[PDB]
Amino acid sequence: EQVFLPPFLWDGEQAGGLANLTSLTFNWVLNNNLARIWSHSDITNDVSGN
Amino acid sequence: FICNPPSAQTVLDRLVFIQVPYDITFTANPSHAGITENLLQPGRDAFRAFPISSITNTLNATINGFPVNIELAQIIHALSRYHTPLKVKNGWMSMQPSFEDN
Amino acid sequence: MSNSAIPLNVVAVQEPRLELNNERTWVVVKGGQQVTYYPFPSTSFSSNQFNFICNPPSAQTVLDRLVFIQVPYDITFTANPSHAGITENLLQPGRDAFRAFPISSITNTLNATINGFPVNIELAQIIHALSRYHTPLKVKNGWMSMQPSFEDNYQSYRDADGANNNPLGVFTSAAGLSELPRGSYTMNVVTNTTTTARITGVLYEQVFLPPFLWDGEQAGGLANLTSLTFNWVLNNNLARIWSHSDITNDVSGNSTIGSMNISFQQPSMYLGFVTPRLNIPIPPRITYPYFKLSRYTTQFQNTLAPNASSTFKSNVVQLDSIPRKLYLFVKQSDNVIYQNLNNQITTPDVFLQINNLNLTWNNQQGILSGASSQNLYDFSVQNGYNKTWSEFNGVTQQFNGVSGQPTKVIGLEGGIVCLELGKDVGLRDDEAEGVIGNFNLQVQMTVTNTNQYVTVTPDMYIVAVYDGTLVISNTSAMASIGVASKEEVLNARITHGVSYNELQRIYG
Amino acid sequence: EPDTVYYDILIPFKPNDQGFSPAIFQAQLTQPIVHNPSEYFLSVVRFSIPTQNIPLTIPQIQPYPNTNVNNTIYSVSIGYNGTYSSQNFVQFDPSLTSPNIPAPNAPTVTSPNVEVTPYYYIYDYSTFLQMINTALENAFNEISAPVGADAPFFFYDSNTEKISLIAQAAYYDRTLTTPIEIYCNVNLFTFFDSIKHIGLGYNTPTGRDILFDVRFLGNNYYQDPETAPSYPPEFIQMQQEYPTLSNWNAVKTIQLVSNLLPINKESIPSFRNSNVGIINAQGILADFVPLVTNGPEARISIDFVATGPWRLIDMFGSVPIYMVDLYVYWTDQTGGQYLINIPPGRILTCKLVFIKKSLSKY
Repeated sequence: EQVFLPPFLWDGEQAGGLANLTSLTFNWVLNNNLARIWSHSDITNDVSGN
Repeated sequence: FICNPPSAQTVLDRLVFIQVPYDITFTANPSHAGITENLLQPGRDAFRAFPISSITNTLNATINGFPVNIELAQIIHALSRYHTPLKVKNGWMSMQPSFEDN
Repeated sequence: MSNSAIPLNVVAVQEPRLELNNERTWVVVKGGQQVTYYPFPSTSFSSNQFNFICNPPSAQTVLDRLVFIQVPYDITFTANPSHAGITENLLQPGRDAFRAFPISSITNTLNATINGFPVNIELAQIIHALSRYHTPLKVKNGWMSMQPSFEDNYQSYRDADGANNNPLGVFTSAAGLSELPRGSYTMNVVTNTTTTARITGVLYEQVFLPPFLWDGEQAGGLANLTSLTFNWVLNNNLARIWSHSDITNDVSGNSTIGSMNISFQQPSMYLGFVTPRLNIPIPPRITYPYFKLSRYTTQFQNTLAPNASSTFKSNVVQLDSIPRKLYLFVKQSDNVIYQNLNNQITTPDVFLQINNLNLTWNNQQGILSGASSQNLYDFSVQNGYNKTWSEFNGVTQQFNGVSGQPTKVIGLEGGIVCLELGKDVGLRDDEAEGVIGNFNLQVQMTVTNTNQYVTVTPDMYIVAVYDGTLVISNTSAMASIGVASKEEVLNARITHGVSYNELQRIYG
Repeated sequence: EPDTVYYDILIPFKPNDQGFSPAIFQAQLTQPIVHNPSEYFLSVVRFSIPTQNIPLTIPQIQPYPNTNVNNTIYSVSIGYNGTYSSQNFVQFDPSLTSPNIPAPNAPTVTSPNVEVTPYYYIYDYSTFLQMINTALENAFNEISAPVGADAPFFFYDSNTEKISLIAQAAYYDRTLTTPIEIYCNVNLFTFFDSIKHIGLGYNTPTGRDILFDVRFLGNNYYQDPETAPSYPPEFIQMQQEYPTLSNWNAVKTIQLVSNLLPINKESIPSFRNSNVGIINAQGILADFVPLVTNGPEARISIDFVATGPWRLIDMFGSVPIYMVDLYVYWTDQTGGQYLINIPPGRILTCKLVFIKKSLSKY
């Protein structure tokens, strides 16, 4: 997965990098649900439908 | 993650990303049964795009002790719709599942 | 504005919908009178090698850089014992086409001397590296539309059919305003059944090697040439032009097709001479950019399959000058696939996937050793790679939904890493992209094979490409690599003036 | 710009269609709280959490070979003459809890430990002791006699508030020459102690060490309560003096974290051993261990009114703040996260403070 927040960039154009850094650090907090990763078709249900 | 640049006056490139090995199991719901045919289907079920970003409540990074954060969950699916061209869509972006919901 | 940590300077712009004032001019567009064209037919073609020679009219007529060669042909296939089977028309709608690109794939080498100094490019394998690399959709769909030029994306034809992006299908079945598949290119069928088939047509292919160009924009065409002679030389095998799918052939490994022969009728080549206006004259002596591909190849004895990994060692080399660009794709070997045609016609044009690479430029080792395969793809795309991450490193989980078969895996395409030495490797100070000295590389690397079907013995590659300047004056052809000195290169007055990207274009 | 501004964070209650609430709140605020947060020490008073929903304990399963997802790292013993009984472990049966959650899958070679599903949660003492009971009972029956005698059982008083151990009573008291005995897995021990216990050599191969001692030795006689009283009394009782709430708890910490406030990032400790190392960095706001002793009920609720002195965290960049983001978690060893859950009847409430750095520090 790409890190998506500027300054960092996701469009293929290239521009200067951030010198003169001392310490970068990230942090990812996951959204509670975790089912949301998957997708589905409403069709396969079918007809009840659970 | 927590990672300090290796050396003095070392410029840092601006494309950053993260790989994450996973494991998932699906279980059948004992109603409507059957229920014939394999749970996962051929052109029926695959990852949501883009997966990790969508299930991130928020991600934070602090460049050099000053904090910068974005809200990945809802911002994305709209920020993803443009300014994308085909050239770019096919490039860097492609790594993460990349197609929209038509 | 002077509100930042360091004061910065301001300017204003106007929104597109209103200037509404700024100085306008009228730009008349002057181009020499009398543009002409002519088919130069081949003085003494043959079946083995053919070759044209043409002389530009005089010292003052500027020939243009885009050249191509059209060649008429016929073929004929005949069903062999003892496969049959032997049912249905010997060709089938979804299964047959020319290889992209057809006569390029057969050329052993194309040599073309200019003004008396001979520059040549080997073409059988060097052409496929360069093929995926720099083109985008809008330029793929322009000039390079004349040769049947859609890249083979599966690891074997067998699986392809029938996907609506299958590499050799019929015109209908290919989506709207897209790259149309290989099968679509027209030639008439005089006959077709079981036991026999015969086709006739005329296939274009534009001569590839620089200076002559295949990408859309125009740079001043060579002048003032005095004389110019191409000549090809083809691989004896020749059976490679046609490509055929696997499914149709029956089990016991028996092949429907084998064997068949090709024919050519005298072919031609179209040059375009332009001559300048009365008052504007062209300088006595001029200077064009001069590129130069090379190929180094190393084969081994060991084999891996149907999906096991391996690591390998490229042979050591010594390089006269740091080259601009390099390509490092490992592909199914050439030793095999010229032996025994059905396989020779059948095999696709994909290479094995790169699990990672470790490289050593001079006196350092371990360059890129901790960079995950995914990283390579990003730099390669940045150079223009143009293919999606899914195919690079290709494999795909297409899953079955029937109780209770296992779920097919597909071998997909290949990966071909490229690095630019200034961009990517980093050259020690005092040294830069053009400079000369002796820098030895040796690229170890690990690879997995992916197609589920066959065992593969693999021969690695490295294409390098130096950048030089070549001066033409009639009739002379001085050419020099690295123009370019160590002290001058170091002093390097640097202009915050030109962009990088514009620089990117006049590739390559 | 003013010297100090307080803020209140409360989360209401939101169930899924499937009854569950995430104790997180997050909000974009329609107008900045601090004009410029470079000069504020942020600290928190008065935060409070409904704990009504947490297990009392997550009982531990033996990491294999062990293919019944069910039986645990627990055991008991009986002795007589003294013929022993091979220890029967204890089987944490679902239908005394649930019964309606899917059970997980016991893990050969691969990874050996069964991951914790909400399925393993046990609330009460009433529910766990009632499990040892079905074990001692089932144990005893391999070694009968003499004559008639019930195997012992554990019971927990309400307001005692102490667990007990009841056993006859003219045998098997330890002062008689023919006594029957109890042993354990020395692991299960931690809950039961402090009953009165003779020690025996820790973790011996063949089960059995530690020896709950009946004999009194006490103002200790007990009877009934299911018949009219009789002399001498029915059974000996040995309630633990200490009363613990305790070793029992699955709650080892709780942790509010907030991925928004400019803040500074302090590391939380792991439970990993190898290694330590490895400092991590994420913002950590306020967080406390269970304060012994707030006496049950503390199972009912945790609470932390600040009592002084101000404990400061820092703040960094110069972005006017637009979001209050806050997450609450409760951790168990082995140290897994488990984001806290808010019960149908209660509201979860923090408070906050910004102080202008200049007043506090030169």
